[PDB]
Amino acid sequence: MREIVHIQAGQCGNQIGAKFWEVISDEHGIDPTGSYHGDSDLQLERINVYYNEAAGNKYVPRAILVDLEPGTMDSVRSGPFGQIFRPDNFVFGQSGAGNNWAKGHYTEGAELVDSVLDVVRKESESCDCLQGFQLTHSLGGGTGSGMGTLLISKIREEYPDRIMNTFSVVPSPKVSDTVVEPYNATLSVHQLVENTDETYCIDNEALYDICFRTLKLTTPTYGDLNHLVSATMSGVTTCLRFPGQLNADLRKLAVNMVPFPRLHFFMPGFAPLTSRGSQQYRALTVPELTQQMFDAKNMMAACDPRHGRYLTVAAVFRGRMSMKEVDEQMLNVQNKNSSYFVEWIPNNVKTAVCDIPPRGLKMSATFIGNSTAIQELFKRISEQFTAMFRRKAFLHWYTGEGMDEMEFTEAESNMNDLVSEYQQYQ
Amino acid sequence: MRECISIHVGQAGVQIGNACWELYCLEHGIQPDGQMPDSFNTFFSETGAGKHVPRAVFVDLEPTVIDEVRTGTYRQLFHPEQLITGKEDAANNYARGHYTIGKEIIDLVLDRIRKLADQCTGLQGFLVFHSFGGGTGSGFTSLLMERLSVDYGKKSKLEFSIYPAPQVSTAVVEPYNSILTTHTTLEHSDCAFMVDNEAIYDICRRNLDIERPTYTNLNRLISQIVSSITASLRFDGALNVDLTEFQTNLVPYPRIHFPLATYAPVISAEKAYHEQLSVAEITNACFEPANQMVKCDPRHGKYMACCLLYRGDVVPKDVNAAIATIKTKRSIQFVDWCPTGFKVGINYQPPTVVPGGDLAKVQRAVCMLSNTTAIAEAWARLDHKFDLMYAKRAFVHWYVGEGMEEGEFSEAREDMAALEKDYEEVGV
Amino acid sequence: SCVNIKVIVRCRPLNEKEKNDINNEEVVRINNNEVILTINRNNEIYEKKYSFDYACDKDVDQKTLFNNYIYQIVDEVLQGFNCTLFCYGQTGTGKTYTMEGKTGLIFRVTKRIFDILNKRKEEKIMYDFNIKISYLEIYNEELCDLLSSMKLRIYEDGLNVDKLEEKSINSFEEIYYIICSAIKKRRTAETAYNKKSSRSHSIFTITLIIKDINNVGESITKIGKLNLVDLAGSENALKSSLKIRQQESCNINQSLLTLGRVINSLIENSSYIPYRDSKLTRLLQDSLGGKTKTFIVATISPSSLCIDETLSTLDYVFRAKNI
Ligand SMILES: Nc1nc2c(ncn2[C@@H]2O[C@H](COP(=O)(O)CP(=O)(O)OP(=O)(O)O)[C@@H](O)[C@H]2O)c(=O)[nH]1
Ligand SMILES: Nc1nc2c(ncn2[C@@H]2O[C@H](COP(=O)(O)OP(=O)(O)OP(=O)(O)O)[C@@H](O)[C@H]2O)c(=O)[nH]1
Ligand SMILES: [Mg+2]
Ligand SMILES: [Mg+2]
Repeated sequence: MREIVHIQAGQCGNQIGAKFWEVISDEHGIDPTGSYHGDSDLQLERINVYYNEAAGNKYVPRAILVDLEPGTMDSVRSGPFGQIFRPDNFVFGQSGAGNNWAKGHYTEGAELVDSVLDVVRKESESCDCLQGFQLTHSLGGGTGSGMGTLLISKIREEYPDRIMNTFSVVPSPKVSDTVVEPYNATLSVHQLVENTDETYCIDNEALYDICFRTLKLTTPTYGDLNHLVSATMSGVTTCLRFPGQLNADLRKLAVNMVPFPRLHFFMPGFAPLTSRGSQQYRALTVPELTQQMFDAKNMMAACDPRHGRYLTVAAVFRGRMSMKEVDEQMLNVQNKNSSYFVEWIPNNVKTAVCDIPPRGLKMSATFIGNSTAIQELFKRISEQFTAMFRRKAFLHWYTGEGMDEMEFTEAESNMNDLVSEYQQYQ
Repeated sequence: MRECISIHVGQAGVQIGNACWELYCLEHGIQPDGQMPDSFNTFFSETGAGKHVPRAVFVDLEPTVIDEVRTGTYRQLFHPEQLITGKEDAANNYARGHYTIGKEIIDLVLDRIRKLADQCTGLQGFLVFHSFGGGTGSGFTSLLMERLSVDYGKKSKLEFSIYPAPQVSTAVVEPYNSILTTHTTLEHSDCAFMVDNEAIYDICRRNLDIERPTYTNLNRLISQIVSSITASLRFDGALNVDLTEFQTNLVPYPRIHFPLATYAPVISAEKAYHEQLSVAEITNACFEPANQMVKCDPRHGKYMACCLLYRGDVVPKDVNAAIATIKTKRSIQFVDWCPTGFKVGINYQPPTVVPGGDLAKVQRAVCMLSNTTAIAEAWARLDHKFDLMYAKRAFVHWYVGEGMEEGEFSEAREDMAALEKDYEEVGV
Repeated sequence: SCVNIKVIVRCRPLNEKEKNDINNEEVVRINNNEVILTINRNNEIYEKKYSFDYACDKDVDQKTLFNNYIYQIVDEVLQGFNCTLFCYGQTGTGKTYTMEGKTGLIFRVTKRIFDILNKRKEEKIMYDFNIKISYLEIYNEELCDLLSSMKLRIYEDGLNVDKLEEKSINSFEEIYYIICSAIKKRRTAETAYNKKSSRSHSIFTITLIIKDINNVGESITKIGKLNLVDLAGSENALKSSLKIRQQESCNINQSLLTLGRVINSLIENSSYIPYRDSKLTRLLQDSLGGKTKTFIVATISPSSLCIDETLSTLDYVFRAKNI
């Protein structure tokens, strides 16, 4: 019931996804081999949300791996749980997208998408009650951007009644990679705004900064960055598989999060966070989660919520708590911080409570914020873009693949309008 | 003899239900397996030797709510036919609950209800549980209520339902669901008992001394109201008052049908060591604004009517004296319309306490049902919240996409306004 | 000339089914700028009031309506101003014919325009008049230019559609026959109401290139960009009671909702952002506060039989002034 198909794409996507599946597999009692050897019947009652049940009590991730760089598939296969993923769902090409959206959208990507989409159809047709598609990728490149965009567009057209839930990594204003970062991001955002129903803007700069300052890691790696991302992803899809005092599915989440359908971009976060040393000082109660959760320093965005105000926020609390404590703290937050919320919404906080905490915690919380400060992300991307487009920098690499100049004009326009709309509510 | 069929709609509907059934079971001594190592048939039909089953239907568009029921200890009590689910929830969306998903569930549900009704003869009415802020608890229940008003019509349509609290809220489209729910409620229900959330927590922390109440604390208090309302159904009294007599003595005017309620004493087991729980003390407690389960304040209006149900070790002369004392308390005003406004009943059976509960076991208790102009405040708060959302059409697209017309929000708003107006005018 | 929004309601005579039914009682009274609808709901008698510029009752015909406002619109457009007019209305109104006739909106407009253009070119003596046309319809959120006999991407250099056909018109008759062909291409939804109900928003564009080739002004080119937009009326799910119903509940009802937000925002001078909410809005963004005359028309019958529908209609429409 309310099955989820997870489509990973690009190396970022496939690595985040690898960790995502590691985490949820532990949560459902699934060994690195795929067999179930868990703690509670609950783990099986909803195991089918993410896994296909198979002979031998093997639970196979209902997921697809995607890139134009074959080593990627073997890299996923080389890890624990890599042998659980269905051998058939590693779909790949032999080229790389060249860090070029057009190559991954109009050319090599087109061939890959038709192959991938057919795999998607089979996994989807095999479901009794599909809730949606979870997609994981980055804006920073070719496959995650181009393939991501083309594939998600086709999937939504074939499955318009299902949720298109995208978790994606957005480029840093400072910690850049390619010389065309803004082209790839802008060209994808252009369609992102029409194809995705729900978007989580995972900011790589912030992600690093959280690990560096909050968790106080001396030498954080992408694995550590992925730990926090996995906490978000696994944190969002909680009550679907972990019932409690106040339940909520993704449709419910969406209904109570986006008042103006275009504004479906969120800033993720997770609490509690701690260094190992700081564990000795934690006040492990609802007020601890509350005060950490609404602390701007722990928001996984380069945007700083104190900049503006929130349109809508939500939290899913998990574990050992009373409902009164949750309600009390949320009211106290809105009163305490009333200057940070939009006055048009008579209650800016959506809640849910799961009776099962993440493993190792007495309690926890998933935090989603539809903040007006998100305009900072997109504004900064636009500035990076217009600087290059105005000089036709690297334009030869994209128009050389058949793109029109008009495509850049349209993409820029959508981003600028997107930014203006967020600003409209400040 | 006489009987009721319960309907539980939405997660809260179902969990309130589960709590209510635990209490009903305890009051009669039925075990979770249906054995009982009479008036028991008011709810639990004998089905065969050694087996009794409660008459109820549980519904939620989400499989989980019912699975929680199916896997509980009472899995051996309820017949499997009584448990109905959808595949996807209403997502806190009235339109989805009424026009989109509830569209198929309703046939499954009416079948079961019809089958329960056909198996009995004393049916006096239905007891439905839902929340004005929900999806299934709004849209689906609205659908069901309309249908039942056709299938039965004449049987009592009684309901218990949660209204949005002054401050405590769980969702953000909650104001829309509540206005829409009212529109239907007003033309199909016979008697709707208003239930708060925040007020009840406040009762829990002050009267029951609970620092951190949960949904099971709220449900035990709700359960006490439910038990007392049906106490006359189930047990002999000195002054027997029928469920239809309550309704007869409830409504001063055809458009007035939302009683408010409380319960006393509500004391912790520790306070019970010292509290002087006399008939008069309990009676007096029931009129203090601080103890109402509805956040309203009677000192700012008039009572249209008031009915007290005494349970347990009470003597009619002391009861009459206590009420007579209340009649002199000028701080309590009644509409000019009803100089004979007080009603009273006395049941021989005291209320019971659910194991694990905070509520003290007492020899005397009072369940107070009342009809007052103070209810307008609840409505006013809702209208203000609704208008902000409505004015900018926030989240309206979520309802329109399920087939709801924009005009339905407008009309429901006008009906809500009319509702408040009527309760204001009858204040004389 | 510019976006002042004038609003008209056209009350219709009852049709034969409406007259035959026991609910043929008319409950609508129209005064020149206001509509009073007697509320008999729950027998609570109220003068429910709505306000209009043109509160036109059942006695008002097509020629009268033309003179009341269309006439005025056409004449301002032809001076070099844009205009966007849109229509809304009830099931059973036959607005799908009223919009054209042979005389309805498009043809009465077309006859007026060509009569005017013929007289004006005589005065100039051409006037380099040249009309471009298109039937850009929306079906399941897809564009459909019924002018052509696919990939209709919207772009804005400059707002236009990839492969949009722009036929160049010299005469009423060309339009007449083009329309006759174009209407055969209308795609439908099977509804309980009508098994062949149209299922689209439809933008008929009449764009006149005007060049003031007087002794002075020959260099001045103005464009009489007239949009006659037939909005799909909101669907009552019961009248469609299915896959298309859902597609069109969204495409129609959400689009109407959207246009609502747009208009309200326009009225509230809290504009621009809404221009991007839907392709319909974007396509009609030229109407949103620019040098475009605007006009809103809706058609209703008065019978008790159709009042819930009437009220929904009047709600949507009344908010054109009342938000
Ligand atoms: N948070 C994380 N970000 C990552 C990770 N790996 C890469 N990235 C970020 O994503 C961007 C690089 O993207 P990719 O390797 O995914 C490009 P992709 O393989 O999808 O397409 P190609 O253009 O064909 O390589 C950049 O911002 C990296 O800094 C990761 O494990 N975690
Ligand atoms: N009193 C009490 N409080 C609870 C319970 N569970 C949640 N609440 C309250 O009851 C409502 C909880 O809403 P839900 O049950 O999720 O609403 P719903 O009708 O199930 O809506 P959908 O499942 O979205 O259709 C809110 O009004 C809470 O304040 C319960 O068992 N009773
Ligand atoms: Mg790669
Ligand atoms: Mg539910």
